[PDB]
Amino acid sequence: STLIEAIVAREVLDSRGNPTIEVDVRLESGDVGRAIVPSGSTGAHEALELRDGDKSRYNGKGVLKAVQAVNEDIAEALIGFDAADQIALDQELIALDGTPNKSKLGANAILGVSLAAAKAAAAAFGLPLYRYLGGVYAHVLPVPMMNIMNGGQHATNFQEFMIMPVGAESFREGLRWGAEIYHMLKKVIHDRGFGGFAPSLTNDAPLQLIMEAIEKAGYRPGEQIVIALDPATTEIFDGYLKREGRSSAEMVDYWVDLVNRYPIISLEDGLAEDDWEGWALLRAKLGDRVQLVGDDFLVTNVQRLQRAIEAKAANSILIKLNQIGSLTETLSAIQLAQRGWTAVVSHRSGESEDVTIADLVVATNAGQIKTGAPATDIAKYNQLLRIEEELGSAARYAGRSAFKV
Amino acid sequence: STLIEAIVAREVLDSRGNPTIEVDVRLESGDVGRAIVPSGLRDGDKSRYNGKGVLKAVQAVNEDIAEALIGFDAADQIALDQELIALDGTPNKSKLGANAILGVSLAAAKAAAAAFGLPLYRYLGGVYAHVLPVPMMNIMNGGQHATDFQEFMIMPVGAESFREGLRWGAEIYHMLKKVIHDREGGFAPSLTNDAPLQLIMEAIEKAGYRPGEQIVIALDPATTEIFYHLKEGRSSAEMVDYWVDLVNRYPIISLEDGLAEDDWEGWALLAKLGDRVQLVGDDFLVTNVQRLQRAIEAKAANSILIKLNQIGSLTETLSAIQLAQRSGWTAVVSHRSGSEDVTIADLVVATNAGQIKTGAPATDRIAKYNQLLRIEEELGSAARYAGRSAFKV
Ligand SMILES: [Mg+2]
Ligand SMILES: [Mg+2]
Repeated sequence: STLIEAIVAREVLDSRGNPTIEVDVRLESGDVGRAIVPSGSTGAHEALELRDGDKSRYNGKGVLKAVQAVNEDIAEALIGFDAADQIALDQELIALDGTPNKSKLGANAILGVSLAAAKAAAAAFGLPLYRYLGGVYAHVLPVPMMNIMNGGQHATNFQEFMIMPVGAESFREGLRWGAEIYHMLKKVIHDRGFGGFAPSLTNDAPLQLIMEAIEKAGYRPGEQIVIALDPATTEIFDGYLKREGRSSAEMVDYWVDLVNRYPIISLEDGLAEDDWEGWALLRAKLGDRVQLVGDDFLVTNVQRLQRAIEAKAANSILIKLNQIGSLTETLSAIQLAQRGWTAVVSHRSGESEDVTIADLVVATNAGQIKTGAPATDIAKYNQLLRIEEELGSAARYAGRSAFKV
Repeated sequence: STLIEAIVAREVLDSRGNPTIEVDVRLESGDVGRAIVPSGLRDGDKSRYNGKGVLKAVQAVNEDIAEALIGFDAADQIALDQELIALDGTPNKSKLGANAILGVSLAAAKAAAAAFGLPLYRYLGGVYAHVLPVPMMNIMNGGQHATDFQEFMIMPVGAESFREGLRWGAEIYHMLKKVIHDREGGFAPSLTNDAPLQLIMEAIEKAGYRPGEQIVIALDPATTEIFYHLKEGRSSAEMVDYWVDLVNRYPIISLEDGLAEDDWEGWALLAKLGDRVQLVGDDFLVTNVQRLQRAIEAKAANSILIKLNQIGSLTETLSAIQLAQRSGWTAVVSHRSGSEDVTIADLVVATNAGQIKTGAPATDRIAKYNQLLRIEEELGSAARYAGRSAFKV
């Protein structure tokens, strides 16, 4: 009944218009689960996604080989397998591959089947995905990290500036607050002549505009709205700031200063990718009052995570599904971090209409989600609205409790 | 079994982050149909989303519509839609809201399709629904913010399938970015009015494609927004002779709102090109049956842009599509500024419409393209891409 009867994949497009894999898992019950994998990519020591390299189709970005790995290899191995056994399924996919970075079948083919199987099974038990995945205690709505301003790589003259509606009584209220501030920040930028807005800018100017946008929308900094930053220090690191004309210990000094002036609750990649020495020093200085998130620093790798847990290098990790390659290994990484860091479930640049991360964040009661501006790549914000509604009296918005501060 | 048991609405966000209505219809079979209907019933409460809230349309669904339709057979689309029209009792669906009526109308069709275990295009169109549309892919912009002409679209007419045609357009979209670098939706760089066309023509041949034979241009100059003052410096009969010149030099297959909202004399004059070009009425027809029938007898255009949200119901939309089609015109189904809903992909195949205007290949737009890919695959051998057969010349 929850036994797999068919596995089929197809080449669809992502939010950037690039090919991506969509997997359908059909059970003996008639239930079909469908998953779209965020694509992205021939580099780095992490789970690798299979791209075609046929330059006569989508400039080599095709995904027909990952499609073939699903339609032939995975289908032949997994037809008759019980889809309700998530862990066993995932270890059957990992073993069928045989490579430590999912390079033979593709991390995109493995994740697609892993996610589609979970959805098929959820629909067979007649359960929503968050409940099927996390059981009876899945009820916490995350505080979103809402992108309102861009920079660095996307600037003309620190990469991301986000707002977090901590003070909201529900996700529905929190989303509205953030949407109202986003719309107000458009006016604030326009009446000064300049996912989120990326204009020519000091490094203090974006924080000032955001403070004005929070205030003019009618919200209280600190109490209601807080700032989460992703300067992406790996992008500006041969030992570090062109916008300020200056050149690891001194970078910490800049962050302590800024955190004391602005209501910054979280800082992601505040120090570079392999600057393990500096990361530990940043925790001793800010860790007690600021969330320090490892993105390029931890690359959702459990070995790097355990090293940073032991070294006391951060207190939060950014979780990316496509970097791990299976649902079981993602849940394992979320749990490892949580048992006392925060796990921040994040979307990808090459995302889709697929809303799995909205259910995954509630299933694990993660407390925080990292999505873009409230402007469809939105579907995730709508899923969280549907989940909060469905949970009724049982729903709880994380709020301040989202933070291990 | 297909009898309605519950009708539920909620306020969600649209692709612009504006509140919109999402309606769920539940049948006695346990099947649920869900639809998102973006707005152009608006709240006007300034202490919520700066008055753009849709709580009143949500209340119209959860109370008025739910009480009146619980127990109604969802499989009877026409009767359900005339029950909605009668409950509202206003010519422009102003009591309950067009968004409230469309939401229930679409969600009821989806609930019923799922109860019969049928994909929406087959449930809506029957056994002959199989024609994949030629997309009007927006690759270049102008006019306003989100040259004098608002939209520049490519059409992969020469493709053997929708899958192939989608790849062509996507490749040309990416190639045009590399050409703009060497000088909402499509690229909008400030610029001669012939330059966008020459840039598009360069991107076509640089991607490895042939104009006319494989790729054709479709235009939405939206001349109604400039009423003709082409502030090129120029200042109706001349405008007609201007488009004649373009068609002669460039592979333009279609022209939308080539003349003003109410320039009926000129619309009927452009006889001048009606024979070699598709002339689309957007602001000129505003999807109204009364105005559409007027332009049919007048021979003022040979195509109508279909906006589901402007019509308000599924039955009235199919009615408007059929009227245009059976009078020799093409019906071009179009998107809106505001969601993840992919109904128009199933609606375009259900009616074998041959063309879709759903924007740049970049989730609100991509989701519709993905639905068309799933539809083509599901049809298998039965599928047919319209190609040149999409056009009435
Ligand atoms: Mg990051
Ligand atoms: Mg138009």
